[PDB]
Amino acid sequence: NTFLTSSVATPPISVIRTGPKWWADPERMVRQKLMYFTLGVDQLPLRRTAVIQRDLQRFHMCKPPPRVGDSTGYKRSRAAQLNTWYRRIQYQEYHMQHLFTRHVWGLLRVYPGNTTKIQGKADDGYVGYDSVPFHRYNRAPLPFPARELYERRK
Amino acid sequence: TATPERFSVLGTTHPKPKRTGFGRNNKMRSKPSDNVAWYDKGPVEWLPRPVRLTYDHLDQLQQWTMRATLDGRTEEFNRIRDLHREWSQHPLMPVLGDVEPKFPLNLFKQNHRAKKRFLVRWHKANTPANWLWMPRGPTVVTPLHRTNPTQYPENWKQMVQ
Amino acid sequence: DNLQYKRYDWQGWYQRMLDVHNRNVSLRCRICDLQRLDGNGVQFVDMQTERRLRILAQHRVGMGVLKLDADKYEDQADNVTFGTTKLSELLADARKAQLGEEYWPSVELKVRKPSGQSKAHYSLIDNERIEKRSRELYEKYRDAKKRSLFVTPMETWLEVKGM
Amino acid sequence: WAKPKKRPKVGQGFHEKAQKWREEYLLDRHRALADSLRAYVEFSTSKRVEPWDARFKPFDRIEKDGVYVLMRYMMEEKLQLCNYHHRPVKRLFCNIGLMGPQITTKARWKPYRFATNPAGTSKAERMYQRDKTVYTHGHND
Amino acid sequence: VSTGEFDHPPFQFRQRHTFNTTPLHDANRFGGRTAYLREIGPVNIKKQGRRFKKDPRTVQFNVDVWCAQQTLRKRWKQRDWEVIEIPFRLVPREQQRVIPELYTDIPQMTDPARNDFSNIRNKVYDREELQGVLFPAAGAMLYPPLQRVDKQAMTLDKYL
Amino acid sequence: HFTALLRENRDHNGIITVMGKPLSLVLDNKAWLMEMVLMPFDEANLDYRDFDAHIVSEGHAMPSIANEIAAFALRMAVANALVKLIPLTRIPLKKSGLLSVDRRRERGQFPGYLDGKKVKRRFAKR
Amino acid sequence: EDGIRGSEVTYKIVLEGFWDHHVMKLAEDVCMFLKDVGRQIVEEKLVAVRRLLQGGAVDPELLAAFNCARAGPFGGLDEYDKEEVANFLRSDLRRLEEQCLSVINRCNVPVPGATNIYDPHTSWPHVEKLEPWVRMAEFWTSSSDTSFTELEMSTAHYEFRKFFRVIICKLPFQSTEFEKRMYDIRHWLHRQTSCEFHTIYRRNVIHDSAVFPTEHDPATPTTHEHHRMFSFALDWQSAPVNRLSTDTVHEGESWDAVAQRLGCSVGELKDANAERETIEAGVVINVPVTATRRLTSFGATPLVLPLKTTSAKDGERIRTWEEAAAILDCTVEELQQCNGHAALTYQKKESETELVAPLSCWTSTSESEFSPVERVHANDTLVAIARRLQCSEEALRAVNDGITDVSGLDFVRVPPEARRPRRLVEPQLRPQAATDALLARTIAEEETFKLKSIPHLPQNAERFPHEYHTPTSRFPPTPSETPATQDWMAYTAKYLDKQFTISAEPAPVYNVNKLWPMQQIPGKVDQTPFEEDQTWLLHSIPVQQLEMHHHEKDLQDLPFINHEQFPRSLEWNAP
Amino acid sequence: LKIAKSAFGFYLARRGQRKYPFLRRPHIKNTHSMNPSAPYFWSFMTAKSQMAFLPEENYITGDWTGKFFVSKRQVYTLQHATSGAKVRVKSFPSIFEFNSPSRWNIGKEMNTLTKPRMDLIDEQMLTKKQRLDYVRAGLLPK
Amino acid sequence: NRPEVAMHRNTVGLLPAHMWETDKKTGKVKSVKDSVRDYQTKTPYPKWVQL
Amino acid sequence: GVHRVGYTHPSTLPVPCAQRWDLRLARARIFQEYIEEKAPGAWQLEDERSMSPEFKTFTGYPMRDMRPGYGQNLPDYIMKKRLPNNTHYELFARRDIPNEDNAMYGKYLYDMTVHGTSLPSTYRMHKDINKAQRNDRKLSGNRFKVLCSSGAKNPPSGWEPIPDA
RNA sequence: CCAUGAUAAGGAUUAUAAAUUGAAAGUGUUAAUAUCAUAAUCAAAAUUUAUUAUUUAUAUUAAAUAUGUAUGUGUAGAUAAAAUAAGAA
Ligand SMILES: [Mg+2]
Repeated sequence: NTFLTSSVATPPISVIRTGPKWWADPERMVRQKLMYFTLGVDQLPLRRTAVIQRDLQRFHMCKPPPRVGDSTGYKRSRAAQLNTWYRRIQYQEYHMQHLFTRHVWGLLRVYPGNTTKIQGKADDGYVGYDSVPFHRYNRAPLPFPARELYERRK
Repeated sequence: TATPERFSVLGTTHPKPKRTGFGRNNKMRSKPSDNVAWYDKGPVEWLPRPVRLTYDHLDQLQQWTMRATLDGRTEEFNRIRDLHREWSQHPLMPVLGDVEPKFPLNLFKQNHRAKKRFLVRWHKANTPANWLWMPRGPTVVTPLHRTNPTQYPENWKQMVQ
Repeated sequence: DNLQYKRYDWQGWYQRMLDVHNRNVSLRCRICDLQRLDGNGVQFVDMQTERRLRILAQHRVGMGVLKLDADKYEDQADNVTFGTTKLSELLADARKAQLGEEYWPSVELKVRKPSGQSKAHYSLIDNERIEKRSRELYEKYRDAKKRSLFVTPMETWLEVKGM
Repeated sequence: WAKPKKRPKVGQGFHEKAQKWREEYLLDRHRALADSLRAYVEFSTSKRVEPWDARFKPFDRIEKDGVYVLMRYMMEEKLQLCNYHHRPVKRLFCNIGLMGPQITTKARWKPYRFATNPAGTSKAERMYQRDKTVYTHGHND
Repeated sequence: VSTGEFDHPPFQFRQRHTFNTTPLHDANRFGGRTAYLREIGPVNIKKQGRRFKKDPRTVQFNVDVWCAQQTLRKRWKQRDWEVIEIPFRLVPREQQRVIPELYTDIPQMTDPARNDFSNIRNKVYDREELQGVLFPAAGAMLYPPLQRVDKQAMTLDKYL
Repeated sequence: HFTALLRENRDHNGIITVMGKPLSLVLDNKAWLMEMVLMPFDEANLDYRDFDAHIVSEGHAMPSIANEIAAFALRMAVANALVKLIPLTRIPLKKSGLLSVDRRRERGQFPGYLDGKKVKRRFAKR
Repeated sequence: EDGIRGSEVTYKIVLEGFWDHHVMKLAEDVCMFLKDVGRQIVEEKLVAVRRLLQGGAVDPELLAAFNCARAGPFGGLDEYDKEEVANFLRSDLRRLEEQCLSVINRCNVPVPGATNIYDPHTSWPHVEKLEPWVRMAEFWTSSSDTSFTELEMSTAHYEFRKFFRVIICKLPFQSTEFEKRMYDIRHWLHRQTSCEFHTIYRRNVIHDSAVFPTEHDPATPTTHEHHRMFSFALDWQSAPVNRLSTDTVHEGESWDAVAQRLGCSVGELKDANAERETIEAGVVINVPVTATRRLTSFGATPLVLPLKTTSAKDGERIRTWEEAAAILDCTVEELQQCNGHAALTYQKKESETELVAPLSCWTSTSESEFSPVERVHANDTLVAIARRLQCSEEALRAVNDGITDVSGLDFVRVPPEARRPRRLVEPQLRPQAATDALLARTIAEEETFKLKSIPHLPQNAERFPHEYHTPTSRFPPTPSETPATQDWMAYTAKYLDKQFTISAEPAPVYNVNKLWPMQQIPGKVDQTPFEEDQTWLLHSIPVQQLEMHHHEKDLQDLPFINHEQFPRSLEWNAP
Repeated sequence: LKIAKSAFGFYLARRGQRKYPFLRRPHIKNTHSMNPSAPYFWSFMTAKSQMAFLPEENYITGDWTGKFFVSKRQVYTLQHATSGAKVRVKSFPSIFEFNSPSRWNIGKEMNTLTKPRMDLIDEQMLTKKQRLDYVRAGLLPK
Repeated sequence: NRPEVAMHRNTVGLLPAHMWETDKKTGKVKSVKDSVRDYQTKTPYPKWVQL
Repeated sequence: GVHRVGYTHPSTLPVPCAQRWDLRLARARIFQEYIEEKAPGAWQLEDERSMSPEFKTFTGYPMRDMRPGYGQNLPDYIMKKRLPNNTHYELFARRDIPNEDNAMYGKYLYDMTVHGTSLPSTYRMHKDINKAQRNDRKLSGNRFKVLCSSGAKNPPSGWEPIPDA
């Protein structure tokens, strides 16, 4: 991995809200799919996401269907239900991706960005060459040179 | 020349103060903040740091996977398969009247930091271990997937009669 | 200027300004009319004379037309003079190709690096000497290998001057 | 647009105070400069940590094999001569040619400020422990 | 038609490491060359900076130089050949003409009569076929002649 | 601004080409861009292999025109060509809103805004 | 060429208004006008041409002008009889009628319902559009001392415009009268509208082989060194070079001794000098301008005045200045200019050994001017050398002592009989005595203060590579050379395996240009563009730091201040 | 301008904090002219070539009655130290003087040896308000 | 040598250590001796200049 | 790589021909050209931007040369440089001036020819007319100021100012 | 230095078609009140002013002279901008 620096983490829903721009940017979705496929594992969640979002983009210039006055608030409650369902499928995806990427990096002898977890290797977030001399969230001092996660030979 | 024993007017002037705090206007304290990860919950630290998968990484992945196939190693494949089986189970439909809380209006001005703060903390509160709308456990039946290593093609010689 | 700067004190220096801004004179001739029988019977500009001409004046030629722009002096008279001078001068030199072959400008060929088929013989160069040698080197290696663990090419056929 | 209010008078004995302050500010600046030039040349001559990043390849590989071999037997004298400053190290690796194209593209080197630490550096805190009274532009030990 | 980056992204509110966003002078841009433009850290505007490093015009110029370098480099790794100056008489027939200099006339076709329509400028010749011309001194040929493949010969591809 | 030259290939090998380069390389293998250029051959219920198109850039030239907006333009171009060639094909195209031109522009540059386009400068209460 | 495409003289009138329709309507007016004036003139030339065609005499002068060639295409002096010449004249006049009719006919097409003046077929003259000049002014509409923000938010865009129609008239001949009416149209030009006149005509130029002769390259070459900055102002004269048309006959000479000396036929020499029937020693003669051996003013060999036995003033040694100033026919101050030693020691030239005559007084001899010797190529025969030098093979043989085979020879002696020689050094060069005449005072002060050298560098300077940079120096710095490096075979041979047979891979006898297209000074050590990205990134190439400068573009200051002297169309094309 | 520190305070507007095109600001005030660099010592705020001649101001150009201060771009020469003559430079408040000669000065401009912004702050040139504000900045004690 | 190209080529022989006064403990420079008084040079101006 | 540029004189070849460097020199004589000897061969860079039909900014000419260190102070820059004489700077110099018609003619001349007399500027005229109108009510708010005081301070032999109240 | 005029900034309900998301209510320099004074850049210069988007860790000072300081858990209060070839319901 090339980008090593300390980073700013966004909450999932805001990442998803980027829609066609990042989250659903066709290119990115494709290379994620390529990851899954290469691991010999189906991509169901990704495929749900692309279904949802493909539809989102198709209709993005249209007006929402007429809302008739309800004391009961069923149209509101139901369309909301649908909505948080979709949000939840995409949380599953976003999670999935972050997961598999940390793991696949674990197999590829790869060093993540600063303060990132890699499940079997660095349990506490891994750091080397940070702008700050201590581990950020450990409040423990960093060794020079950068910590090595993998045995030497390549 | 010949550096003096005393400086009359040099060290005489009032010393500039060392800043008390950092960030904006040097007023911000050092403390735990929103951006902090927790390493105690799940395989992925939360909130998750940004991650970039490069095609370069994909080709490395390919060579690793090939080389793994050819050495007869079924292990890491089975780890991965387990992970996928656990976290890909289809999220259940939420019951009417269950929505993610918004930030209540008329608290702060529209331009205020409180908004984001609330979002970040609410999501930080719900970790993927806390998602109860996705059915992960030994309890769950998984109609779409194979259960254990026995049922995958590299075991095929046990499947014959 | 027929308008503003036409009739008063500033008319002079404006007028002059414009004349010095326009002092460029362009001088053209085709290279088809330079190929003609000269008064001695020789062809004035022939093929090689033109090759030498074209390489001589680089970008001053296009579409088979020689075009010299003389800006050097403040006035158009002197630029026709200067231009004609540079033209007759350039022709003077370019005509040298009628003096014999030693002035015909070389053709610039792009000649490929030696091809693959020829690059293969690069491994067989001095074959025998190299094999018969490789045995003795193997000996020195087999003997060096008894003392130490790793045998460098620098302990065998490679020479690194110490000081 | 307010009419600008007039500036108050200079002050008394201030011309001598200022002459003096600037004067001895310069006489101080002489030892500042001297000390900093000593520090800079001293840095230049003394040894540094290895400029390459052992977390990537062709470097992660065991120190008994690969690149390190190429370094031990062929390049050693040269690398030790320039005291592992990252500019001539990288340049030598360019000129050795047996790595050839990779030095910039595949291989990876420690960021500027880390590669500047003295040989035998243990903890990262060493970046902020260097003397601050000297003007070398982070080029002092 | 290249998909690389020719443009230095405009200065704005400070970009920080995110999904979809990296710092402006981050190492990954322009093959690391942004090292040259980088002022590290929480910069103090009043006392500190190097002015040229925040200036759009200057930065962009440096980047344009860098791009020019890359392209130059790749056009020169593209060459397998040299330019040799060979006297008019000895040279292959299709060069016996007059060949205007670069950007002077229409791009010129080598031999429209013999059915080769291609740039003479970019025509490249084999060092084997010029052997007798280029090395008259050597006597016996220093490069062994090209083996050519018979197009009328029955071989595997002919289904024989 | 693009201009589609369209001809019919009786040999059934068609190809589409932009500024002299194969469409595959120009839109850079991104499928979701190229399908846009395919669309008018679908809406006309035609086979794409019967047609050769070459497209010319008359607008601001750039190293890469691969992006959705430029793709949209390309699609519009090919479609208008196709209508010129097969007149009745204009009815389905029009209904599917291919032939439709949208008028949208980046906001003009302007010194008043910070980024030069949309962002007004900082405001402070006196 | 026929019809529209061709002409003798082309006029382009560029009309410029502040408003578009202004210049458009203006173009229509001026166009109609030139249609009528055009018809008039061209009609008249047509009736003239038709008369000429009907019959007429031929000049003695034109006839003479056809018959001047030493040898015409059939390889002998050709006789054009007046018949033939009239036949040529007639052909061309027929062509002229074709073109006149073309123009006149076009003039009569544009009738009121049918007028279209843009297309060149439909009307003469026609009209091209030219892209309008448009300058956008961008500025603050607020006067505020208080805040930048508010100034910015107040910004107006306004423009200055200038509009251009262009009027094209191509004419089959050149009439002064047409030019007159046309330059005159500026006086009745429309309100607030101005114009330009682009004239492109055809004009005979004349190339002399007399003043700009075609000669062999000098037997000394000119290096890159003759070209430094200010080499244009110092080391070169402005062409053409001055060749003497006047020559003094030496003693033992006869007509063809002088003719063989000057490199011309005897006939020629007799005709330029036609006045004289005989040439005695010490007489001045006219060199026929077609002579090959003509001398340049002030040959490079300095005239030297030895002290010796002098006048009767001593008969021993020359003493005072003006004595020699009388001997060499110059002012004393010139003589003082040339000799810096003889000026500073004393005026009585006490102890001084010689004097150097001012550049003005030097005389050239065919001996100092033309190289006595010639270089022999690999393939050379005496036949080829003879052809090259225009000599008969036998005269070459004589001076070269009957040698037959030229192979063992680097140099062959040239016969004084030869026609085409090699000059010893380039003629157009500026003799050094001139540039030294400029600098005289300094060259004296060099001797006075005894200056052997002025070091431009500190003592140890090349120990520090990046510190001393003259502002002629350039990045990337070129590395010092290495012996075996140029290719793998050589490298292998000298370093790796030393019993290797082939010391260098095959080297084509002809020149190989490794930097191309770039030309470079031969014998200089140089670098080739870098293929490996690392070689670029890790080199010492700097980045732009200060404000950037363009030599032309600096005058119109910034991109934001775009200075323009005149509002010419940005498209505007210099004729 | 708010306070008139000179003539021009009457003529000029500040126009907020306003950006100028790169390296052109109307009034050149080099605050950075003395800015200590050990490694860059010869290349920083000095002659772009070591091979250049000293400026106009290192030489007496004409017949002078004499001068008060020499210009700040005049480079310090060994004679500036040795000769023991008045070397004056126009700085603020009044004039700076090279009094205590040293060889560490030689070959730099007195543009470089004279601190443009002093840390010594007179309170007699300040308004009470101004003094308050400087106290805010932790410059003046109070 | 400036940091850019040759920096590692600097030597301690460029240091005028006899010019200053050093702290033995810190290895740092405390004071500077006077430059001008004792200064002896055969060459105020370059050798080739005679006024 | 790094090589020594080289030149084969036409006498040495097994066929004579004109070497391209020679021609280069012929050209450099004809149109006088400074040969830059220190010109690195490794620095040939077409300017990508303006020379490639690919960028919207394409002029077909090398707009700028790309040398980062290029500056106006360099001698070579001065050799190819345009001089401010007879460029726009001049036109500004002469035609932009406070009262525009003082570019067209001398003011005194114009006035003397058109009107019989020289006329004040309008501003002066305002000053004056007001002097008249307000001297005709109040007095002695005034002051008597002039170029030269010697005319009021010793007045001539006549000159008895009329007393006023 | 008293000595009138005049143009800025400032989003809150005339909408989608063949169509603009910037306004009059006045922001230094401008035309009738006069009765202390020469204050104006042509270089190289002195921070107190509400009204300003800077480059945050692989490679880092060459041409007009060009910024030495603030690493500290993206962290107080309080603030800024946007629904316009983009993607918000
Ligand atoms: Mg007002």
